[PDB]
Parts: sequence; C-alpha cells; structure tokens
Amino acid sequence: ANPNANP
Amino acid sequence: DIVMTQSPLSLPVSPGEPASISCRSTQSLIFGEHNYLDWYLQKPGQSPQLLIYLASNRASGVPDRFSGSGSGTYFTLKISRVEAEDFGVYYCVQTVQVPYTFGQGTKLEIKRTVAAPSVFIFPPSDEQLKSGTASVVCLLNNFYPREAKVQWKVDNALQSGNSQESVTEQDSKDSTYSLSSTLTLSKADYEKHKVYACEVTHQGLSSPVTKSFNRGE
Amino acid sequence: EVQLLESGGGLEQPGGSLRLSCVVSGFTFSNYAFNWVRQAPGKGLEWVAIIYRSGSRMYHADSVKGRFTISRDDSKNTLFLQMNNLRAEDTAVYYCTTLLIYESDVGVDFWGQGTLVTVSSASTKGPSVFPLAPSSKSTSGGTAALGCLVKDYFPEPVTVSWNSGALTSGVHTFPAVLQSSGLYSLSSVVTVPSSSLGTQTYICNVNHKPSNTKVDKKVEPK
Repeated sequence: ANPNANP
Repeated sequence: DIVMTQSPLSLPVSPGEPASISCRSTQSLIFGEHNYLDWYLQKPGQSPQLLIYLASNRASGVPDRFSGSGSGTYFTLKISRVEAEDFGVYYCVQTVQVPYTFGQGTKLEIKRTVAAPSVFIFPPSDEQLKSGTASVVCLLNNFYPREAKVQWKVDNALQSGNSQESVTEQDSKDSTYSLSSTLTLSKADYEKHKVYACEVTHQGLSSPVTKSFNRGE
Repeated sequence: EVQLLESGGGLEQPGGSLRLSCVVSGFTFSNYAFNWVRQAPGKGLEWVAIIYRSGSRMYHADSVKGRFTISRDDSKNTLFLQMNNLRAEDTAVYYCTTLLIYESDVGVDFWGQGTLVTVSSASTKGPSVFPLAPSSKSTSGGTAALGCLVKDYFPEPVTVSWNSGALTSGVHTFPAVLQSSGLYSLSSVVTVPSSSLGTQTYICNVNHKPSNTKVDKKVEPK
C-alpha cells in the first residue's frame, strides 16, 4: 500500500 | 501487475452538463477501511493535481462539482456541472499494491457543434526535392468532432505505412481541432507517379471530399 | 510554502547515464515516502519507483528495474533517481512526488514541476523549412491557407511564428512527430484572406535554439 496513506 | 482501465478515453461535455468517468481495476484495491484509488487532473503544461483521494474523499481546495465513489474494482468520478476550467485529462491511480499503475487517462473535451473540415493539399516543394525526399501534406482545418479518416491514394492506389498524422489540441477560441497528414516518399518514388490525393471522411461532411494534384500541374 | 524542485535532466545518448535530483523545502522530508513518476511526450503517467521514509524499503517498476535506482539523502532533504543504460523510451518528463499523504484525517499531495530527459543517438540539427503553398485555385474560395514544413531537427523544441509573431489568428502549429531517422518533423499552417496576398507577404519564423538557428521562409502560392 501507500506508506504516506498510513494503513 | 494491476491494470487500470478508464472509460471513456475521450469525454466531450458541454459546459453546465454533468460528466462521469469510471476506473476499473483487475484486483481489489481495498486495504483495511480504505480503497487506495486517487483521482488526478492534469492540464496541458502543468503538473497533475489531486482531486479525489481514497476513492470518495474530496481533496482540499477542490470545488463541490467533484465527487468520487466506488469500492473494490469499480470507481467513478463525477462532475455535477462541468465548468470551463475542468477541461483536461483525468487519471486514476491505485496505490494498494506495487507496482503503482495509472489509468490510460480520460480527456474531457469541449462539446461544441459539428464542424466540417476545410481540406487543403500541398505538393512537395522544389527545394525539398533537391534533397531526395518528397513530402505531401493534407490539411484538415477547424473541424469537430475529432474522429476523422484520412486516406492517401497515388494513382488510385491506397497507401499504408508511409504517412503520419498529427492533430492539434482543441482551439481555445472555437474549440475545434485541426489535423495534418504527411506522406513521405523518396524523390525517385515520387516522380514515378502522377496523381496524389488524400480522401477525408468526417461527420460534418455528407460525402467524403477529395483534394488532389498532378505533378507539374 | 512547500516546493519540490527537480533538476539533472537533459539530453543523453542511449546507454548513457543521468542522475535526477529533487530537493524538498518547507517540508519534513525525512518522515515521508517519495516517488518518481514519468510521462512520455503526449503519453500518460507511469509510476517509476518508491522509497519509504525508512530508506530500507524501496521499489522500482518492471520497465526500469535494474537500470534505474531510487535513493535518498535525508541529511540534505533530497531525493535521487540514478538512470543508467538509458533507452530511447525513457524520454519523458520526470516528476518527484509524495503522492497521497493522509494523516490527521486530512488529505494532501505535493508534486514537483518535472524535468525533461531526452534519450536519443541523433546529433543536434537545425531544421529545414520548406514552403507548403496552396494551389491558386484553392485560394478563390475567400480564404486561402499556407504554411511551413519543419523537417529533420533535433532536439525539441522549435518555435514557429508568422510574420515575426504578429499574425496569430488562424495559426495551427502541429505537434512534432519523431521520424524513423530519429529526427522530429512538424508543419505550421495559417489561413489568410486571398485579398491581402498580393498586398502583403507572409513569412514563417522557425527558431531552433539548440542549434542557434533561425530561419524565415516566405510562403506564397503557385
């Protein structure tokens, strides 16, 4: 996933 | 990889009318409680701008005309009433799995009325024939919509593979397109034939139009 | 003000190397992942690589894997893309971008302005300009058109004006097409009323700064 979109 | 399929590829919309763009994935984009799909708008000569993030959340500063929806593999961006500044190419991108992949892009066009092209034919110049090559150009001027068929015929022989087409962006004033098609031949191959014609088929024309010439008048 | 400023692009032959740099200001560089995204001329966006804020996690796209290397120097708040074994299809504008940053329940996203990388084996060449003249019969129907064929130049761009930039109405300068020779080609046409034909004279002004060439080709019928 996108790390800057905190999962 | 994950394949992002956008539809449609071209979207002509009159200002004030709604627009809808879809984005399809070949694999679910869910991770946790979010769908990892973002919507971007890129205007010519500018960097892409975030419109919708995580499928349905409007980015800061984006006007209320923009909204996003969908889940799993099907997502939709909607403009309730398009305005002049929303024209451009829209991209979706998934970030649930690397490699990140973009859609092909959806070009939102200006829906004007139908306009027939003005067709012009240009023989190769005498200067260029002194280099060994001949270029024949066919001009389609100020037409709409974009869909148009240009065919080259040398002595009633349909050409294939030795021509290239190039179309301008929609004109900022009248929202029309213009198209050029260049037939490239050697100087020897050019002088072996006499009649050169480009045949144009377009919606604004009731019947195809042919403009031609003969070598040396 | 956040700013992502790219540099290091330009022209290189196939098999050569370039190193792109993206210096991030007004932004806590060390805390976030960064991406490289490229866009071939007229084509779409293609994701290239990602490096996480840790620095130990990084990924590259299949098309560039083994040739490009993403890296970061947190001490200078700068992102890098080392481009080795360059290929023609690597020609594109390259953007550094964080992509989506989602934290404290708000979504933000920052992009650089992009830097152009052109990969080609051709030598710099100024263009040849050949007139495209109408038939004298094609000018009777009120308006008449004429233009210029800009052939065999490298690299992009060329700029084309009409009468030294005075004439702008009805001018369409077409996107260049990369020929099989590795040289670009375009045409620029302009429709003008057949009346001012004898009265005045229309000239196209082609300018190719990479070759320090300027050409003015008068365009007239028959």
